[PDB]
Amino acid sequence: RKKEFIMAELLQTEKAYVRDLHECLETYLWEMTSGVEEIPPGILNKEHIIFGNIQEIYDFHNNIFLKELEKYEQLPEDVGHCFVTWADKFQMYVTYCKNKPDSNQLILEHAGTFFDEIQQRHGLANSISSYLIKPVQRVTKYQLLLKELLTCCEEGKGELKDGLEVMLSVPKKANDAMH
Amino acid sequence: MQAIKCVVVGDGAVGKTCLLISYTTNAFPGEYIPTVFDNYSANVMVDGKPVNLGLWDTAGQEDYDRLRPLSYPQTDVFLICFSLVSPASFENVRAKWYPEVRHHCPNTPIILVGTKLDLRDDKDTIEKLKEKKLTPITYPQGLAMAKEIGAVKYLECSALTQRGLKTVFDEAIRAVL
Ligand SMILES: Cc1cc(NC(=O)NCCS(=O)(=O)c2ccccc2)no1
Repeated sequence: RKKEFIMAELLQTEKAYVRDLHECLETYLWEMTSGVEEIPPGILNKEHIIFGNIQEIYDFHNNIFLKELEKYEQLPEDVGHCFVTWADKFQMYVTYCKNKPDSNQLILEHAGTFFDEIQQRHGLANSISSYLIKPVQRVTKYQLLLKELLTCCEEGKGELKDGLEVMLSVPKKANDAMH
Repeated sequence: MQAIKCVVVGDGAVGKTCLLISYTTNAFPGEYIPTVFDNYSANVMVDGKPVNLGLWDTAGQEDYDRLRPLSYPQTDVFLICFSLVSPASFENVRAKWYPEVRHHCPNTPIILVGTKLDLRDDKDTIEKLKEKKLTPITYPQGLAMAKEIGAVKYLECSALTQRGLKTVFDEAIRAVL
């Protein structure tokens, strides 16, 4: 039962993450790249600095990773292999974290209430800052879920150990990349 | 309407996720303790005046010294937590949590929260502790830690019994108005 609770959370939280990145892209990013609203000169064409590579992270999770986790729904003890398979894609969290301080300062110093206006307009509970921390959260959270699986799966579970090793290494590499 | 970002930091042993889940759902999750608490906001009324309170978890990031501070900027209040039945977590307030929080957010108020109050009177826990030549963390210890770090309050709570829980977050808000 515990292994299934965890896989169920893994999947439910993955869907939410995909939903949240999607929201972020289609509200905050879209308004800027639209040219429907008037954009502060401080941030103009600096969407690459604000959102870093989050499009690419979304595409990964939305085209591939969620489809593949789903396939492991009845295979919790093997789901570490999913991460092994797709390890290279997680390197894009390294790029993302690197950029995050730059994104954050940029927003303080030069966007005033641009994003607050959009938040308010669309009626979102999450600020642009709340959406933009999520990839950092998510990348450190996977390793928690795998540890939980390790507490309740048998010695048919180096199909977790290697998954976990990957998901310990990604955030560390991201961590060690920061200026 | 006033929006409040509140970040919750501390060791894995505090039960950060559990605390937040228990506060927000009004119930200890019991069956299964989820590992994920997604950034939350909700309107509550404090001293009459309604407020939008924002809660960010930090669990998972405890080994990532340069990633954790990504969540720090523009925080209105921090909860620095330790578990009342982990002396290590308590000492970490001083050694790890307070320093990085001050280094990045020098003027942001801190509430010191001792969690797992329900285990401080628990034989099996107390015995597990006696075996390591240790005891639970008592009330004057928390007060003295709070003074040392500049906490506006030291508060104790249980996610399990809900005791002191609502108060923790009420006081997080009162420290910003
Ligand atoms: C934060 C936080 C947690 C808490 N109290 C807490 O965890 N008490 C121990 C719970 S247990 O381990 O006995 C247990 C029993 C049944 C299902 C699951 C767990 N107070 O603050």
